[PDB]
Amino acid sequence: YKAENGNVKIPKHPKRVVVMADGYYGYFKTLGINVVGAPENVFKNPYYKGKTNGVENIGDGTSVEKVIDLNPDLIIVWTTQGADIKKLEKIAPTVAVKYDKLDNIEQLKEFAKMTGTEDKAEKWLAKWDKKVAAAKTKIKKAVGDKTISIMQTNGKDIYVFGKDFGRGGSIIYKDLGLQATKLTKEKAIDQGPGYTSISLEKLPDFAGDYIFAGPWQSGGDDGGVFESSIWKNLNAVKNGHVYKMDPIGFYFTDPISLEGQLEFITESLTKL
Repeated sequence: YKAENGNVKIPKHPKRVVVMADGYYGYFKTLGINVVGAPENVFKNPYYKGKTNGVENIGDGTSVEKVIDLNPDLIIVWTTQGADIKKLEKIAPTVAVKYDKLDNIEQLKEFAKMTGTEDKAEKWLAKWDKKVAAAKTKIKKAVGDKTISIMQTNGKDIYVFGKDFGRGGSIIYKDLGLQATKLTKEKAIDQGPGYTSISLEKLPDFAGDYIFAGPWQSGGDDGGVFESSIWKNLNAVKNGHVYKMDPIGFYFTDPISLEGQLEFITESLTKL
């Protein structure tokens, strides 16, 4: 059908897709499309491997040779993935998808039109819109109108995320309608491209009543922030309103990964 990389007619009702874009794997596994290969991370996501990977192979997303051997019938990859968009076309209809062009929820609706299973898609949106109801209440009835901030650490820099950049932020601020610090909203939501880099200095400005902290990438030095003097000085840390966050798990935004995401947020704010 139509695409950012020229209209390259796709076979309706495929049966062998190679999701080159890790992020979009959970979207196909949910819709029903049979995937035949996905990059590294896909198997490293808890929400994924944790319970899904019947017949899919690996490959970081470069070896243009491993892609053929899987004899796909559809090659769906990010526009800026990194692999030559022309070469992959030499294997099977290759549909390039612009990163963040679409939404997060709407992005699954597209992958439903592109294929031909809207009935399996609309079936999910029902379950989602439903879980949210429960959660939105249970939460508000257990946290009132406090301030919840999502932030990750990278060296000496900290990224206090808002509503537009992943990390459950779509869940926290949109799907849950929870409020953040007047500053997190002022620079990470009502402005920023989704996040706001900071330092150990600018922290008691963002740190809300509850924190969803966690490292930037799995395996490595936390930077010394979570082990700093100002971080443990905060009020949110004291009361015990800090919940680590698995980066590999919180990096996706597909359906399967969101359910686990929101679910984590829920118990992390309803326990006594």
